[PDB]
Amino acid sequence: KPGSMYRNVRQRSFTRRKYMGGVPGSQVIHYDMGDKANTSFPVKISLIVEEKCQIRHTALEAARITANRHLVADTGKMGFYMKLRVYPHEVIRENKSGMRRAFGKNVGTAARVKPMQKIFTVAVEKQNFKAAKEALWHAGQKLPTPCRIVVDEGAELVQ
Amino acid sequence: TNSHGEKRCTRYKLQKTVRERGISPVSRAIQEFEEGQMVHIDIDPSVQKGMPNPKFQGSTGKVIGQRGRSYVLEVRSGNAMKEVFSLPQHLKPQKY
Amino acid sequence: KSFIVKGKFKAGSTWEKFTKKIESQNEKNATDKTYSIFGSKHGVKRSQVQIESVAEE
Amino acid sequence: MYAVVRLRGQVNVRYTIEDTMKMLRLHKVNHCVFVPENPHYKGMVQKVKDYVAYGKIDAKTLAEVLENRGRLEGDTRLTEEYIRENTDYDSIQAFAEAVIEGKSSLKDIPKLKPVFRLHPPRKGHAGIKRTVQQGGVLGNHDENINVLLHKMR
RNA sequence: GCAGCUUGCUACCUCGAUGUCGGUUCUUUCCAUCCUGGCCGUGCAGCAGCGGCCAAGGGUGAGGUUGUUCGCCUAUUAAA
RNA sequence: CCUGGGGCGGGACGCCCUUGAAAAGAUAUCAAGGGCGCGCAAUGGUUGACUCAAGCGGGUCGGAAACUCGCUGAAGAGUGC
RNA sequence: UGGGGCCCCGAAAAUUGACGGGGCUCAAGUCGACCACCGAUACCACGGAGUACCGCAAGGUAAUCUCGUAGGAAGGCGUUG
RNA sequence: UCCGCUGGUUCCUUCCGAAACAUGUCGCAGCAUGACCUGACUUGAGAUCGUCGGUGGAGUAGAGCACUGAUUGGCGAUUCCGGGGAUCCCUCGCUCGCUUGUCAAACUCCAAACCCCCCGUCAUCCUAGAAAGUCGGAGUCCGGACUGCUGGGGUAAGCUUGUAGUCCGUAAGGGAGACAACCCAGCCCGUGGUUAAGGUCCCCAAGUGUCGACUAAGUGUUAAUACUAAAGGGCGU
RNA sequence: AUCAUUCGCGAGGAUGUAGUACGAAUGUCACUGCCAGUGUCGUAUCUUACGUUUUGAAGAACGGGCCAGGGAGUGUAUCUU
Ligand SMILES: [K+]
Ligand SMILES: [K+]
Ligand SMILES: [Mg+2]
Ligand SMILES: [Mg+2]
Ligand SMILES: [Mg+2]
Ligand SMILES: [Mg+2]
Ligand SMILES: [Mg+2]
Ligand SMILES: [Mg+2]
Ligand SMILES: [Mg+2]
Ligand SMILES: [Mg+2]
Ligand SMILES: [Mg+2]
Repeated sequence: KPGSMYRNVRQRSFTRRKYMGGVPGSQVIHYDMGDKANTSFPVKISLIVEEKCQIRHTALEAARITANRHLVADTGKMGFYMKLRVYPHEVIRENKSGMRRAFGKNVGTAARVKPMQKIFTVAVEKQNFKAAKEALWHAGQKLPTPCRIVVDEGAELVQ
Repeated sequence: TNSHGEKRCTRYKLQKTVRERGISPVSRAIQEFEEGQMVHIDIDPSVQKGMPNPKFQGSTGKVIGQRGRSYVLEVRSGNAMKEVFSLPQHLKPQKY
Repeated sequence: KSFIVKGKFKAGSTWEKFTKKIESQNEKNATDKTYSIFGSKHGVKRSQVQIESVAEE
Repeated sequence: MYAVVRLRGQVNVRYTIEDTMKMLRLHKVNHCVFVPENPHYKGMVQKVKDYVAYGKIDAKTLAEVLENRGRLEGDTRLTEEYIRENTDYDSIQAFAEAVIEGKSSLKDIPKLKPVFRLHPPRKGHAGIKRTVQQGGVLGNHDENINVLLHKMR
């Protein structure tokens, strides 16, 4: 089931789970990676999507896995802090007959993100800026939107 | 399916603001209007008697008489003139 | 006949300063050529180019 | 004094904008009216900004429009002799200067029509799919309405 | 993402009828190439493979079951 | 009869509420959440007197499960469905 | 290193075919601007017809009259007696 | 015979000109009533399609977490309710707060722009008859499209079902190659002129127009468009 | 138009010449023996028949080979206007 199905935003939100029934649980396990009790990381880069889209929980999990693997391999187990900012709140549904009673059944969850919205933020030391940049580039390849990396803190510390 | 009651789609029309819930100011219940005066219809949800239809909420009526405690108003609804009965708790003078 | 034109133009999502050096007949021709150059090089209309100043070099 | 010239026609226009046009007496393209500067007329002109060109008119342009396109009941052409018979002003230039100064009114010409049916603009106009601020002809010309009025004589 | 060659969805055309499936015959086209031609890589010694690129000029058959399409099987075959 | 043909399924075939519905009103679908075809001589009327939920502290095998005291508490209760 | 314009790769379909065609490369493409012209039954002018309303009539007014399916209304043409 | 179903129904001009919608219906290819068209009469002074200002209605967009529910860690505590192998000898998940990160058709401490009622104002119409009323004749209740509303549903659909405006239907003429509904434009007849949209290398009326750049791919030479290929990449420029 | 001056980087613009010469037409004076009309063909522009069913008809939707003639709102009763 391709991500192009539940990708475009054409509809209102579908998030009130007390008026629906049976939502499959999200695949994304953690939302904070690296060293969670460190705040004195001078450089902080984030990945912002540049289109209004819906990101499925499986896409978020895939991007998170790839970025976390790259960061752990390059900077080490606690050489970085990584935050997945958005939670999949939207419930995705599918119509599984034809068009009669076509209101779908819940098949997953997605995060409805806006243009220029931060998806992932990574904090590292000065020497790991390019590694964090590379990891976030790999993470954005798993997402259904074009992305761009921005430096939030420590711009003068990289160039 | 969808009903046809008077209280249809009245969730926010017949709701009170947070800090005006409770006993309303009692001055609004003892106001007198002259014949031909223009009054607004702003329904008080806590006063459940003498309440016009919510369809006339937000309309200005002209007082054309009195029927006890309530006032008879000529209220324009689309292109018709409706006779609406209202207690003064739901009414309010227009200010010029 | 070489001028110095300063200002900012909208490059996609971010505004950008510039201090372009321009050769033209006069000051207003230099302003016109600045507008034309940025329209050609970046596809921006003249409302999206703000020329702060033009100074004879 | 506003100069209001209609430049877009009546097909596919909302009834509210078209009714505003009718209340301004602008039923056809190239027709022009002159209205005062009060906020009522300002809002009415703002309502129809996408179908008219407007601006502040000067006395010379008003004089030329009156001489070339002023009409009386029965479709008679306004002249200087009628102006001197029915007004205290010698000529049409003085009357137009008075009207611009606000000390006289176009209703002070008996049987004069409030609509000036103008010629199409010589050498064309800037285009009716863009506003004045976009390089077109629609909307507020300010004092530059007289350029367009001069080319529609 | 492509195609529209599977099946769906849909109800725009056709109900004063556009004759169904499969095969057969004959002609043609596509290329996403099975063989034949030319190449590149190889965990390519040779033989022979595997993977990929160009290329649609020619070829791509005979049989057993089954109406079959599809598929299975047989013996040839450069490939069938 | 409705019906993304018909049929099978279902009833969106009577009534009531929320959303859809785009801050007047109106607004469709086999749209979403649903509910009703009742119950009650008290579970009704009025007057008087009181104030609820839940926490915190005190009180004896009356256990951190009873009852009672104090404090907080515009309601987080109750008001038949 | 970041942000931008245009282009390239990604990019495979069935009769021979589609920027409308020819063709076009400091353009006959794209972008930012500009100049002149062509081009309606639109608009302007003249002349004419009808219509609406008014007027005893003569006539007056029409920027605010002149498209039209279902359909209503009015006045005429023709056939036979 | 009957049919709500199919086909046909014969002269001209002139004036005006819809509805493809609601409620009820063994109603769903029908009909009634109403909206909408048309004709006549009565009545006799106002009306409101538009503006501006004001008195009022807001609970949508957006925003936000203060309620209802969701939601991510960090930090501090509940010596409370409980997961792990006789002094419950000591390990601790939820729960409650202070900071962090996210949300909502059916959440709201907030909160527009449109819009609606009323008052005043200008504007327009109106004694050549406003608003109102009465009566005659209907058609119509298969619609469709474009532009918005992220409209709802749907993987999507030249899909389906809403809504506002405007069109085609019933709309010529001019222009887009052709084009129901896209642009100009609503159109009595004739002539002259000037423009609109759109175009000006030839086909084809008017530029082998001007200035400043870009493109090397015949890319492109495609307003809207059901008629136009993406993610990703490029020390191409 | 042409020319003069001036502005503009340029294509060009403005001012004067010039509201002039011209100009639909309306009169008038000469000249002329055709013109109107009709048939056919050519050049230019425009238009894919007609009636119907249709949201949409040139349709690959229905109808007609052609021509002539015939071929469809009538009467009684009653109600309303
Ligand atoms: K179907
Ligand atoms: K909250
Ligand atoms: Mg049925
Ligand atoms: Mg008719
Ligand atoms: Mg009918
Ligand atoms: Mg919102
Ligand atoms: Mg339109
Ligand atoms: Mg029809
Ligand atoms: Mg129409
Ligand atoms: Mg046309
Ligand atoms: Mg006959």
